Amino acid sequence: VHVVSRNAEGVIVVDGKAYPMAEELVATESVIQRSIKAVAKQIADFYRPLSHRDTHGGGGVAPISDENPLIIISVLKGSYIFTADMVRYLGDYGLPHVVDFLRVASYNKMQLLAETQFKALRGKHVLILEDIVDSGKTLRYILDKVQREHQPATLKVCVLADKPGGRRVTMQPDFVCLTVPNKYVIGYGFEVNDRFRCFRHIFTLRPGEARRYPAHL
Amino acid sequence: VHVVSRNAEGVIVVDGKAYPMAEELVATESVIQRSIKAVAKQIADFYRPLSHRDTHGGGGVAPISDENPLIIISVLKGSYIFTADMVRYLGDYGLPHVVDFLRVASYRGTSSTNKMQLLAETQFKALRGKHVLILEDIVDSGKTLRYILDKVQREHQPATLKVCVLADKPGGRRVTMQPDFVCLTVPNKYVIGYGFEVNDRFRCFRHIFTLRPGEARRYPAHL
Ligand SMILES: Nc1nc2c([C@@H]3N[C@H](COP(=O)(O)O)[C@@H](O)[C@H]3O)c[nH]c2c(=O)[nH]1
Ligand SMILES: Nc1nc2c([C@@H]3N[C@H](COP(=O)(O)O)[C@@H](O)[C@H]3O)c[nH]c2c(=O)[nH]1
Repeated sequence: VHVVSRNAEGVIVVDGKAYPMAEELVATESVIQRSIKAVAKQIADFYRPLSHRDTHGGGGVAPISDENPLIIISVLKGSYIFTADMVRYLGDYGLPHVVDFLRVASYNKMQLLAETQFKALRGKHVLILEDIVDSGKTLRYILDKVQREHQPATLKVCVLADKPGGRRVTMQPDFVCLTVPNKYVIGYGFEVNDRFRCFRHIFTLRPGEARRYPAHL
Repeated sequence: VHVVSRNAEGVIVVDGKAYPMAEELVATESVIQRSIKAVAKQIADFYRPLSHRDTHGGGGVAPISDENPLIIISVLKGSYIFTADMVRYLGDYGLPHVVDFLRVASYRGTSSTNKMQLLAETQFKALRGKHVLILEDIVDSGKTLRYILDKVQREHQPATLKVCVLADKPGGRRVTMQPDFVCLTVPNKYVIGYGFEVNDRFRCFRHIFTLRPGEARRYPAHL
């Protein structure tokens, strides 16, 4: 169980630990984990009965199985902790799956930083695991690229977080674990220059803290 | 308390779930997590007293801090689950750290041994004079880690370079390689579960098992 309060300095404390960079708590670890496990059950219920291209028996179509698993593409770096937890819940619900990774970045225009290494996704069910949908530009770019380069049977998106008010392009993920306020979030994979990703809870960031670490790593 | 049993087919069952690909149980989730958390305390206790190059203020040397954190390089794809768990324990013990990834792959070839390639480079570019810790899944022959250490040292010139492995298979060594931190020791068998794979299968298991002999060729098709 968690205790969420503010100390005498007005700083958020969760389970005895102070978070002076946080404006508000969004979700505790318990709430996050319950939300991910609930979505894992939805993903397993949706994909378990489906069939797709048989690459194990070089055959036609066959059920999702350890021979022909659901293909999961995890988006680095923000989704790796979420992915590690989600795959264990998907295993709990008995969904056969395998995970590869891609990474994208913006210069705002989008560019691939790291490509997936899976090469046989034609006619396969593919699920993207991503940390958050905000404007929707990052996921529109990933979906268009995976669709044209891999030609999957179906392509869906599961996000840990949906920031509804940030949308600038049409993008509604098929699966959403949590809804967050229209603010910059940190914790549980969410970072400020790679800091704060290890927090077990999600918080909104005090606006003055966003440029605290300007030096490139 | 986990319930470990065998069904009428002789298959290992842990908490009601059957593992027909497994020969024996090595470690339950409870044992694995306790072992990782213990090593996280050792890592935090070792690094929090240290200092390294100040890139935040452009001074000389400064203590490990959120301004100048420990640099962790995680080896993809094998270490991502271990890394996700370890970083949360390191945060519990108050160790300032950041994580970047290197991706290495092994391919079946025409030569005597499977061949290694670097698929993804680190994105971090200011590791000179920094304390760097590598997080890796297992040390068996030691060849993979010797390759990674040499590369990281030559390209980044770190102040110090150490290795933490989830698993040590001591009886598989072919080259000198002793990790600085070891969470658990595994039998001289092919292990699966908790990140350990057969062609990307079995990584999601909460427990570590030994693989039934010959089952490493169960999924021959390239993904
Ligand atoms: N830490 C933190 N990252 C993001 C992002 C990052 N930008 C991308 C998503 O943005 P978008 O949908 O606008 O294209 C992702 O790479 C995500 O990691 C959006 N919003 C936040 C937020 O509130 N907090
Ligand atoms: N699933 C599973 N992988 C490996 C490996 C693989 N080879 C790498 C390390 O090998 P080595 O030390 O022999 O160079 C590991 O990162 C992993 O990919 C060795 N032993 C095992 C094992 O018992 N089980």
